[PDB]
Amino acid sequence: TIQPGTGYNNGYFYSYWNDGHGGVTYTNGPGGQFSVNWSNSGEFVGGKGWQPGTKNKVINFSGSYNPNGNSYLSVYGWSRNPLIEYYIVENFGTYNPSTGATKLGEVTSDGSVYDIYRTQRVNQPSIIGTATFYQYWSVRRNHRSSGSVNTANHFNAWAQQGLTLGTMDYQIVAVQGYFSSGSASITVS
Repeated sequence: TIQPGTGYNNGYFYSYWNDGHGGVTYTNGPGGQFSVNWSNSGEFVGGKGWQPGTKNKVINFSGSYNPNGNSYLSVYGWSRNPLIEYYIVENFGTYNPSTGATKLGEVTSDGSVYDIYRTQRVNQPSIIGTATFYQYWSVRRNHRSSGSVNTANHFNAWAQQGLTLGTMDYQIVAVQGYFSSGSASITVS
């Protein structure tokens, strides 16, 4: 494993964060590759991409994703002003992160319909400190662990629905886990 933090590896921004519980390891490989292995973890997020992201990036990902419990595989990032945490979810484990969330529409992109949702985090950690902020979700109906995400299709559909993004902060393909197990090996470009 590498130490939790952010930086650059083989030309790609990476972020790896965990809550200190144990049970997760993250490694950076050649090019845009990263791996994650976890067993009875706590909370974590790790992956590779860009800092800052853009609003018209076509992100390509490929590999394997084998969750055993609660985990997501997504294009994941933040905006500032307004502060937003966003996800384009290509696959997940035992929990669909949109469960119980208000549906804000649909968008068709890259071979599947996605359902769009907004949720809110109240006094939770963020890139600027503890804050209350919205989360935007596009959840792919047809699950996969390789493909291409035309981010503009999502960001445009979100804007159409009133879900405004500010200036982009980081933008990665990420494996997120919440007290689960699994393995993943993903290459980004």
